[PDB]
Amino acid sequence: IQRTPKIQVYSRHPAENGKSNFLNCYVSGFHPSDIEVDLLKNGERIEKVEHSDLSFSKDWSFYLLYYTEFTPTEKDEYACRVNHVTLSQPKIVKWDRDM
Amino acid sequence: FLRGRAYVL
Amino acid sequence: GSHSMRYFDTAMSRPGRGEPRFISVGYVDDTQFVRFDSDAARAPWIEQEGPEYWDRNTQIFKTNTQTDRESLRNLRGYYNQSEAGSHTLQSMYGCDVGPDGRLLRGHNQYAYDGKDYIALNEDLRSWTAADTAAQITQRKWEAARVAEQDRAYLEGTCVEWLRRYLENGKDTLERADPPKTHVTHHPISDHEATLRCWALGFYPAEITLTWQRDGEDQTQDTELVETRPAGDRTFQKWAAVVVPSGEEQRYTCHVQHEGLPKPLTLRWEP
Repeated sequence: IQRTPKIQVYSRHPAENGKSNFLNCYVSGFHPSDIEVDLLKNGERIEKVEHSDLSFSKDWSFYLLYYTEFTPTEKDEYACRVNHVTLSQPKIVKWDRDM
Repeated sequence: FLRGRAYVL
Repeated sequence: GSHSMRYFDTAMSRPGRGEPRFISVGYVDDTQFVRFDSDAARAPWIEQEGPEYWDRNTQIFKTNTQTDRESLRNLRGYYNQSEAGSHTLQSMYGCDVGPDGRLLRGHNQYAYDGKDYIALNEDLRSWTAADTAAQITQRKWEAARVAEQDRAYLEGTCVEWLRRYLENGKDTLERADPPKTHVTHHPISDHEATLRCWALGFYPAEITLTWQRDGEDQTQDTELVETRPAGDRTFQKWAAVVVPSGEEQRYTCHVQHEGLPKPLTLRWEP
């Protein structure tokens, strides 16, 4: 009766150190719709993250895109942290430029 | 354009 | 080509935190064009519609909100549920049309707590009920001639407005953006490497990405991520296979997409 979110973390454009871009966390395949999503920079929560309007796929499962503008550097690490009723602990997915 | 709901479930 | 209009509606109860939240989001193909939200404190081509359009749609949204709120109360009863839990009613409805703008088919279906509940059949005249609770709904809707009303919307309003939106939004809605593609290579170990075929910046979302080895589909050995939104109207996807070092040229990535003059065949280029 409940479905756990899939999570992808990635950039809007191919990443280039020092160039302004958008960091995305796409959560999908989940039910019910309540969900907590945070974008992290070096472990800390980013403020003023935006998100898309709640919608769902043909199988009824929900999806949301959370995003923020960012300028990638070689040192900084980014991640997405997600909590949902189906998760005992928040799941963290790291941004890997090659995925 | 929205569809009006004809009747309650 | 062919096009669709679809609304995706979600009503969710929240005992102790006010009345259920209702949200309806409308799409043409993979482009969201409108959002109505009962908690609220639209696309460019829709902005030209003006006051008669918005007042009427706002009116319909308010009435639908009332109706979905009473549906949630009824559903709680049909399933012997307590007043303490949160529950969700969803629906998807809309029409598909061909290149000539004629109706290909209509849709109006509902789900409760994530499970199919009742749907209008393709004939636009009968219902398919999932369970004994939905059979009660079916009974009511047959008595009140609901299918006739939904069919009127699907055959009329839906198709006629989809046509208008396509005309007003033709520069974007009728434009397919092809994927920008490349193949990357990452050693996993001394004996294996990952080949990853990328597709970026494409619209609409529908795409086919496959790896072949010696011309045979590697369906089982391919990792294929879900197609994902870039945030700027376009979509992204990749497919990866693990390959024995030195055997990279036996592998080809194939890309099909509406925006492509012709299908791509890609290989790793060291």
